[PDB]
Amino acid sequence: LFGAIAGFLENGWEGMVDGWYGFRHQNAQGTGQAADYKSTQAAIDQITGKLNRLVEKTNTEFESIESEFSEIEHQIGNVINWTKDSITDIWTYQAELLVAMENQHTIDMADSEMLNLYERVRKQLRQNAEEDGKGCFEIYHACDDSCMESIRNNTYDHSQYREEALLNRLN
Amino acid sequence: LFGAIAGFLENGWEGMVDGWYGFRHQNAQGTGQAADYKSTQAAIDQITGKLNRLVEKTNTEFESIESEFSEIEHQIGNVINWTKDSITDIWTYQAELLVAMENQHTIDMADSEMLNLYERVRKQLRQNAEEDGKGCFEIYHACDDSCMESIRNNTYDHSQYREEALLNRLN
Amino acid sequence: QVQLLESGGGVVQPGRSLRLSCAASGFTFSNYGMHWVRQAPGKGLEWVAIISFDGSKKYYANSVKGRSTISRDNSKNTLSLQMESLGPEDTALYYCAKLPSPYYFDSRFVWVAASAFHFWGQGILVTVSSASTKGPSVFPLAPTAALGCLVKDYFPEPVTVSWNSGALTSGVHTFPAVLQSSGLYSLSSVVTVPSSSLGTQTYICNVNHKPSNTKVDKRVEP
Amino acid sequence: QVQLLESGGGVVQPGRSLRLSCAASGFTFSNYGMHWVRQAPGKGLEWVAIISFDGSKKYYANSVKGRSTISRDNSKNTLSLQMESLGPEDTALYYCAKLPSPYYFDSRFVWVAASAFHFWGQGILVTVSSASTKGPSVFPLAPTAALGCLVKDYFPEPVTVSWNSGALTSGVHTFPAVLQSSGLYSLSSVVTVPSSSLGTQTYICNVNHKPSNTKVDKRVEP
Amino acid sequence: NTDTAEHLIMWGIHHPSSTQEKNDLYGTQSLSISVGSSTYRNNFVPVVGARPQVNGQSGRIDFHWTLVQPGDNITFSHNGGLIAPSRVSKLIGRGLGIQSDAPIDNNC
Amino acid sequence: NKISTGFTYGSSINSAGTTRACMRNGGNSFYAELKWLVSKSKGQNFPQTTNTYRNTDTAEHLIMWGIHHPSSTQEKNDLYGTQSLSISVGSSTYRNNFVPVVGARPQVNGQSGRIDFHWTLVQPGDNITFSHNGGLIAPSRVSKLIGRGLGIQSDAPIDNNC
Amino acid sequence: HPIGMLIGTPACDLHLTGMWDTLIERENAIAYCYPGATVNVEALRQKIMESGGI
Ligand SMILES: *[C@@H]1O[C@H](CO)[C@@H](O)[C@H](O)[C@H]1NC(C)=O
Ligand SMILES: *[C@@H]1O[C@H](CO)[C@@H](O)[C@H](O)[C@H]1NC(C)=O
Repeated sequence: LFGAIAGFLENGWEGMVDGWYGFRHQNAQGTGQAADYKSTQAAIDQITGKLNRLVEKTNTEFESIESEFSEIEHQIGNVINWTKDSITDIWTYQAELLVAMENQHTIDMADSEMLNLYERVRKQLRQNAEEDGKGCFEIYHACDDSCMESIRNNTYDHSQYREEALLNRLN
Repeated sequence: LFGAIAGFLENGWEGMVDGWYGFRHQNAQGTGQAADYKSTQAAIDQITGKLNRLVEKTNTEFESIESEFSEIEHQIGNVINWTKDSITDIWTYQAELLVAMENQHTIDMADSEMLNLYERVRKQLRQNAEEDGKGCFEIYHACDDSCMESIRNNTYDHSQYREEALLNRLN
Repeated sequence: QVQLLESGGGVVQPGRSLRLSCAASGFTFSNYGMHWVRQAPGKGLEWVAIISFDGSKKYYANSVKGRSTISRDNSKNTLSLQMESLGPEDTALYYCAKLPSPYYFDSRFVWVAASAFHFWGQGILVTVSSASTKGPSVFPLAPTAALGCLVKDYFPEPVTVSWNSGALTSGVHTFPAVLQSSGLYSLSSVVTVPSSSLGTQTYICNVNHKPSNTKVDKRVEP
Repeated sequence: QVQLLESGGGVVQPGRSLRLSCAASGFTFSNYGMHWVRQAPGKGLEWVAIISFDGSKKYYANSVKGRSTISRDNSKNTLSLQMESLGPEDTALYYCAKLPSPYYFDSRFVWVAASAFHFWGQGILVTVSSASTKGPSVFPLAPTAALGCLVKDYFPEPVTVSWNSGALTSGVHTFPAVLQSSGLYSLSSVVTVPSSSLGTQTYICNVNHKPSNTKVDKRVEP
Repeated sequence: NTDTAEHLIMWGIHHPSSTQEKNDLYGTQSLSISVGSSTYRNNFVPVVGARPQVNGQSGRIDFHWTLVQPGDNITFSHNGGLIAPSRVSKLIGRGLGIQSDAPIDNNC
Repeated sequence: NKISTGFTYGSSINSAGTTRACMRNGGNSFYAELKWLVSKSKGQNFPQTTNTYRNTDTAEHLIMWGIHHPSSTQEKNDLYGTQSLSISVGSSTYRNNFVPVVGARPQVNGQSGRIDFHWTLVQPGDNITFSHNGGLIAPSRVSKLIGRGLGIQSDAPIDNNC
Repeated sequence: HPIGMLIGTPACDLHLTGMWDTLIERENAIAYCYPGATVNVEALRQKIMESGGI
């Protein structure tokens, strides 16, 4: 478990239907919302690949060994019942294990992709801002809507505001 | 595998019976020890939920297909022996797999919770201290026992010592 | 396994102090942190106090904070509670029990377990008033059909009722108590039977009242 | 399920505007982002336009950027495309279809699914030229052995050919069209049969040409 | 069978140990046993043979059994040597069969 | 392991029956662990015979025998006479009866008559009795299976170097 | 022995009829006072041990 979905992000954004991992900003212009394409597409592709590998099954042909309209010998019938009930229990246990493990892995994979996008945005905002902890980024100088898109487009340059941030933090 | 339990923390604290993840501090007052409630309770709850989902089993009723005090027909007896030994081998392999995977997951989950608590404490000590690497935090100004509890209570404010730390690091 | 002993019950007048003490066995008491809870008559649950396995912190409830005192001894495996200035808001059933609590209130030995040691045993039923511990008055309610026994005009009310020393339990109905204008309670208890054995069987009802040492037995007849 | 309707085909002269419109059913159209693609005659695929499920952004292709316009309406479940200045580089088959696209061009309801709703339906076959919509001329190619029908000198070429109202489909060969020095196309279609039924069966070939309302039927004989 | 559930009937086929015993028990006639129902038909013929003594006796008895469904009739046509069923059995309900040697503990 | 049964028969029984279907030493022979019991005179009835085998080993033994079925009435009358043939096998854990049946059958290995082989496991300390009237294939030696082995049914050759 | 309950052997006189949710068989279970055998004895034994009354 990573500290993103069940950790420092103590609240989800139900109003963010644009994607699974998006940005919400508040600048002098006002409040705005967008979504990151890369992480959302990665999660969607992984989940769809899981589902695709899951739903495919050739299911080798089987035939009837027990008669439905006549009586079977008692001993061989008991043997068949025992075998089929054992197979049922085995498949039930494997189904439980597969479902539980796959759900855990899907949730933790969404969490990992969230944290990876977080680290990407941090590597972009390397030396011009600070992270308050609750998923937000306390920008120390400013950021325009075009600056926000540059953060989305992964084109934000920190050497352009480095000296500005240093002078604002010192004075 | 995260770099906390098997990584940069090269030694465990056998004397720390207060919890799984606790704090040890040395200030001008002396040496003190405490424990974090959140991570320990999270780990305990996850392990107990694992055990609860593990120990429950309805175990559909089965009956005897082989006689114990009389001789069974040789061919059907061989078939029953083959089937039961195959079922035994299948359950043995599944038991091995389940045990190994669950132990690996439990150890790595404890490691992940340790690293998440580490990141929480770092987000608390954002700009007033540095991490030496060996799980310790080289506080650059000071921290009282009340400051230590505030770090435990997740109430430490860094804007109160930010300028102090900056002036101590510059001069 | 689940076997206990409780003491401290009775009739305490308002203003004095109550002292309750419960001791359990069948397990290692020196590790489980214990809790004292109270339930007012009728319904409603209100927690009273918690104690660590070693007695490090109490953290009393605000309703009785600074007024009660919980303590424990692991050598004799005992848990005691003492409270003063017993107003009418303290007449309730006090349960000592082991509940799912923070981990450090328990020991490191039972952390790695899904057992979830469960408890809550029995009650105490503390009552505060002008004591006037009265003895019960029993009357036989005599005539499918039914018959019963009515116990009235006594105090307090830790009363129990059985049919033929506690044998007949089918079709029986033990009704709750009713308080009246003389500070006294009443209680009816009936049992049904087909209408073919009026003068045939030996129907006997037994009533036990503890804080008067009263044992009454009565018979029903047409 | 997979049932559609398309409109806007015909013969449009160069310089005017083409308007195509496709409407599908059997599913919720208001969520799937749709695409318009074109394929020049022969081979070669070139994408034309994409549209969001609500029409937020178009992002036209540079080959037709600023010259075409794609639009959609979710109430009537329709997708339209309008283009002007139709040069010879626009004569192609235009397919409206649902392709695997970015997720926000689709809705949140079909993200969690491995269905991958597939489409591409039929074609349109837009052609631009000096219209001169001509009627087809049919000639019976008459003598194992074979026999066929040859359709020549008409325009445009959304032509179809069947044998006995579309019954005989074995051993048939429908050959591609051939354009000649008069702006007209030709097409042969043959069928094989053993050499024992010359004057025995009723061999009939049917030719349908849509942008002339032409239905021709011919018979083969020695 | 007049019950609403199936019944379980058992019978026996005797096999003497000597010709003298056969002639004394069933005479010198040709022995034949025939069992017939709507879902079962079989024939058994007693056979004389010398066999070692088990429980002091040499002759044997082969036991047969079958399930009679509700509303069915079963007929025995015998000439001598049939072990007739005085009472037939009916199995009721389900039960767990245990084959073990450990003693019973009625307190756990 | 093969253990002799020790069965003895009177001078009226020719226990050395042979046929051209089982060649062992260039002459007519029979199965090695069995013996064919016929009448010494070519037209007389086979005498009512009783034989008893008693297992004296600490392990179970495996006994096989055969029931003959002639191909014609003439062969039956020549081998066992015109009497009614009856064979009875009896032990403490096994009891059975066999009657030879005459029937016309196609030739296999040049012979039309058949032999049905039966087998059973005799437990230590048990006695098994054969009461026969003619047509019984007696076991000259019985078998004892020793130990466990892996049975393989294959066609690939053996490589004694891997 | 379970067969003695159906046939009525002396050693099963205590168990000719009854009701139960668990039937317990022993190793010394005697089924025949007069020597003999039973056809398809395993199926019948399974039917009896699976039953809960006779
Ligand atoms: C481990 O703890 C369990 C209870 O959680 C206890 O039953 C067991 O005896 C302990 N074993 C060791 C080796 O400490
Ligand atoms: C969930 O979405 C699927 C399609 O992805 C849809 O079929 C289903 O009805 C939806 N269920 C709910 C409860 O929204």
